[PDB]
Amino acid sequence: MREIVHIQGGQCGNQIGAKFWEVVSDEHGIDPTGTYHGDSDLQLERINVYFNEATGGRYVPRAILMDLEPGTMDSVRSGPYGQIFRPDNFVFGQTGAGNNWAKGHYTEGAELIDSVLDVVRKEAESCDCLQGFQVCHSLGGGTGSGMGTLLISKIREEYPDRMMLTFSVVPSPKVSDTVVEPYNATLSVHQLVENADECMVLDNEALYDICFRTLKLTTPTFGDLNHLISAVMSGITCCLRFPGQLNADLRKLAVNLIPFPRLHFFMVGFTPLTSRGSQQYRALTVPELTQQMWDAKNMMCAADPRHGRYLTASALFRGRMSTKEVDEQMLNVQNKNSSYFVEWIPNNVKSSVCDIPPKGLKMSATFIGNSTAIQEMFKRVSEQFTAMFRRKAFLHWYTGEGMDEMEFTEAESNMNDLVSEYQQYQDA
Amino acid sequence: QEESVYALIPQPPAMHTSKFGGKTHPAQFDFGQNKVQPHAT
Amino acid sequence: MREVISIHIGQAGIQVGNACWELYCLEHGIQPDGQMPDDAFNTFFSETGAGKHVPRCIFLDLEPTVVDEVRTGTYRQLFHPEQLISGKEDAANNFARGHYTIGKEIVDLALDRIRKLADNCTGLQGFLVFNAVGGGTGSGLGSLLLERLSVDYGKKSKLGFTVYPSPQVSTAVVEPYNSVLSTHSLLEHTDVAVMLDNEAIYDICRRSLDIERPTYTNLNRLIAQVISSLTASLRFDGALNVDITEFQTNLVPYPRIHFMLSSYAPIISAEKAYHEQLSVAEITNAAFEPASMMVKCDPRHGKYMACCLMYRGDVVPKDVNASVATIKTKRTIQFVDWCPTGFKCGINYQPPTVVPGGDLAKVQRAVCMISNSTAIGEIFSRLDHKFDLMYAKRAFVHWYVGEGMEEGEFSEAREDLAALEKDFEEVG
Amino acid sequence: IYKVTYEPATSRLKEELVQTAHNDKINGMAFPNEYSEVFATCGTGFIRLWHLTTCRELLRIAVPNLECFCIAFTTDGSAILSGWSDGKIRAFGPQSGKIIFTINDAHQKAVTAIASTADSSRILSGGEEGMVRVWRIGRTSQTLEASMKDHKGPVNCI
Ligand SMILES: Nc1nc2c(ncn2[C@@H]2O[C@H](COP(=O)(O)OP(=O)(O)OP(=O)(O)O)[C@@H](O)[C@H]2O)c(=O)[nH]1
Ligand SMILES: Nc1nc2c(ncn2[C@@H]2O[C@H](COP(=O)(O)OP(=O)(O)O)[C@@H](O)[C@H]2O)c(=O)[nH]1
Ligand SMILES: [Mg+2]
Repeated sequence: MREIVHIQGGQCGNQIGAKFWEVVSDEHGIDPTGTYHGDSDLQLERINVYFNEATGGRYVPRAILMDLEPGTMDSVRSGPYGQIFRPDNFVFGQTGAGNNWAKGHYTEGAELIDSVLDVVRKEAESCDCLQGFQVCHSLGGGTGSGMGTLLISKIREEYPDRMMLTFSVVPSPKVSDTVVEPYNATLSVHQLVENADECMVLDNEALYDICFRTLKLTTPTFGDLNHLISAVMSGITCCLRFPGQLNADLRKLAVNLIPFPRLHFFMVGFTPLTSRGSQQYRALTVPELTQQMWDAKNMMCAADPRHGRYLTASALFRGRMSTKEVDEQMLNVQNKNSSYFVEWIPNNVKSSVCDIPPKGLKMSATFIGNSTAIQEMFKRVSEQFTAMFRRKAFLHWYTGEGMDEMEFTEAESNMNDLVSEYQQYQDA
Repeated sequence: QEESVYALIPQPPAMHTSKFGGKTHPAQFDFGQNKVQPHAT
Repeated sequence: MREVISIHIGQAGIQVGNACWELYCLEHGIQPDGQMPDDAFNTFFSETGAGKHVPRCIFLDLEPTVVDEVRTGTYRQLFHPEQLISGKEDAANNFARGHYTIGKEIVDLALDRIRKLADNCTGLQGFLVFNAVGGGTGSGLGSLLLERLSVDYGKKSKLGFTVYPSPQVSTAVVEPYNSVLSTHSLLEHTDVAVMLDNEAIYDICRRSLDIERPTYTNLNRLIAQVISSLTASLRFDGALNVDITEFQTNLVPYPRIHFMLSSYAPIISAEKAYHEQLSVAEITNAAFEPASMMVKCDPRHGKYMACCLMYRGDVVPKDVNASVATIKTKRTIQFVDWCPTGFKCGINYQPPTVVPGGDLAKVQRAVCMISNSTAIGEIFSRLDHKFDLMYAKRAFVHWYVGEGMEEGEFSEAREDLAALEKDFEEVG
Repeated sequence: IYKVTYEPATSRLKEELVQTAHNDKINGMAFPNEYSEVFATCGTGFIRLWHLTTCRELLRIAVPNLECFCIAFTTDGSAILSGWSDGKIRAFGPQSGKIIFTINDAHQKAVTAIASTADSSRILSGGEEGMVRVWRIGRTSQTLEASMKDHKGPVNCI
């Protein structure tokens, strides 16, 4: 009941998924052999939301690893938690995508869907009651963005009732991870506005401050950032897996969050995050979780919420606590700094709780914000796109795959409207 | 059929606003804080 | 023969079911395994062919994540496994889903239980509906269920204990909407509807109980103390045994006005009893105190149409008629002119029971007041503001319209509230 | 007159009826008493009903072969009398339903003029073979009396 099927697209997706399935596995006390070795009966009761029973007491994940150039898969196929995956769920192409949204969506991606769909359905029907899909993308490259969206449009029509999530990692403002990044960005956005129920945005930049400011790290490697992203992807489905005195399914989290069908871009954070020195001073009380999650620093995206208004928000607390302190705090903020919250929504936060904190903590939280500052990711992208599409630079690669050019402008009008939707509703 | 040629052809608010009405303000309520500020927190 | 049917709908429905049914099992020496080491329990239980005392209630919900806790808790040998009804997918805080899509496919099951739950019943007092307005399951299923109960029995009485959305505390954003939609369906179908807010019961736990970490499990340990006091006459001897029909006749002047308030006294910590005597005189002054209300309404802005007082313990009627007499004289309490009377009083010799691990104190005198007042228009006009503030933009509508609903159901359920608030002013 | 809108895109052909007109040789006019908004026209095939402000004919009570003559409204607001070339009078109503009665052989051939009393209690029928008759009419029982008023030629009007 209430199963979930999970997709990992691209190099980034095939690497965030490495830590995600490592984090969730430990939380349910299963070995890299796949055998359950936990203690409580609380791990087993909702284990089938991510895994499947197998002969011998194994628990194999319900993930789908898709990628061109399986080189990066050979890493995770060799890592410590690489022995758990089904080998038939590895779908890959022998050629490369070349950081090119076109061939990752038109030529090569189109050659794998016939096989990918036999994979997704084979484990979508084993679900006695499917809850939804969830993907992990990278809006910079070609494989993650291109094949990701093409996979979505096939998913959106085959399963329109169920809900698809998206932990899309978006480009960084101050540095360019690739050169053709703005082309792959918009052409993917133009697919997400229409074919996604919810979509969180992350940035490798903000993922550095939290390790440079909050965590006070020294050598933050991607192996650590993915331990951050995996902390929110685990923080969403707690109510699905663990009981709590105020549960929150995955669906009731959208209807309380998205007023209009196109503003489905969010902004996430996590709490508590302290150094290995400060854990001696700072205490763990709901007033602490509530201020650090609300701050303009734990926002894992590089968009300052203090430039717009909060339409709605959320909070998924974890750990046996007092349901009153939570309710009075989240209330105390809205009427405290009343200039950042819209007025035609009286109470614009939802609050969840769980009897089960993380594996090694006592209290924890997770934040989801739908702010009208998310438009700032789109302006900064809408300009870098129009500076180079203006002179038709790097386009012979995209048109070389038979692409048109109105698919570029349609990707810009669709965006340059989405930047206005976030302004009528922001009366400042 | 009844010889009724005269009957052949037929030829023939704001809700309200209560007095108690009012928006809840962070006063006269002991559950929460008693101020409203622009950007305190 | 003096028996009732106790329904629990939603999460808070079964959240209070765990407090109420932990009381009656303890108030009658019923072990969690059914049996105990007549008519003292026949109000709530049914002795089988041998020893076992199963309750007569029904836990109804859509998320198994809570109804299964009852299946694994210590009260699993107690319930008939069919009473604990549950579903696969949830209402997702969306009135439409709980009414049009999912509600229609399990009511046919729930209703069969009631038919098999009423045949053993020889003389049925009335149904008992524990509901939580503000969620899809609480508002949608509850609405769809009540209409089915009206057309089956009609002559039987339905009592609605519905948690209502508070002014400040709000665990959701769209809870204004489905709280409005509930009225058009509860009003014509419930015989009488008690109200109580999660916020008002919070402050009760601050001044009186002095408990600083309140939780849903605390408040429910107060509601159970109401119904225990309310149905004491049904199962415990006492001067002026008050049934339901008697209770209902002299409280509801007009078929519309059946929305009433509640109170309880004394509510004190187990140590401040050492600083008080808690006479019959002292308690009844505190029942009419505005801070002792279980709803955030102010009775000093309105007038009383009736009151009902259920005393308990070492109480004799010579002191009831005295304390009531010194209240009609008090200036603060205003009684609407067309009732010079207004008190139906009930006495019991069975003092209120205390649960181990509870917060209240063992006392010998206790009072539960249930007043029908015209100040109730306050809490009912706040909703008329938040609904008209968000509905001006059709926010969150595309969720309701996408689940087999329409735009008329919003304006229709809106006028019914205006049609109601006039009725709370014609009585001036 | 029909307006046939046809689109070959989806090969869809829908017709509408814009205007209707009588066939030929409208024989008789009739106005319901104290009514200046609807009227009735007896023609050579059947009876049509029209109204004042617009054409928009209301109904067409059809009799296949033989033609109608001298349509009439029973007084004070009542049935419609119609004498036909058969030599028979027939009564209809507002919705006109089914034939109220049929006074058959009302004349030799081709009853030509028809009138009613101010009390709607008797009906005069002047035939084409130079004769006048009157029929007494009850509520549900008809009375066929033998007036036989002999005239010198066809009765144009009564
Ligand atoms: N007094 C009290 N109120 C509760 C409790 N649990 C939830 N509530 C309130 O009930 C309201 C939501 O009702 P729910 O039952 O959780 O939601 P639902 O009716 O099941 O509909 P779905 O969430 O879609 O399944 C919230 O406003 C809560 O504050 C409780 O244990 N005690
Ligand atoms: N959090 C995290 N982000 C990464 C990592 N590796 C790459 N990214 C981002 O992924 C982007 C490039 O997309 P990529 O996945 O390499 O191309 P693709 O194979 O076509 O999807 C760049 O913006 C990288 O910064 C990683 O290891 N951890
Ligand atoms: Mg619920």
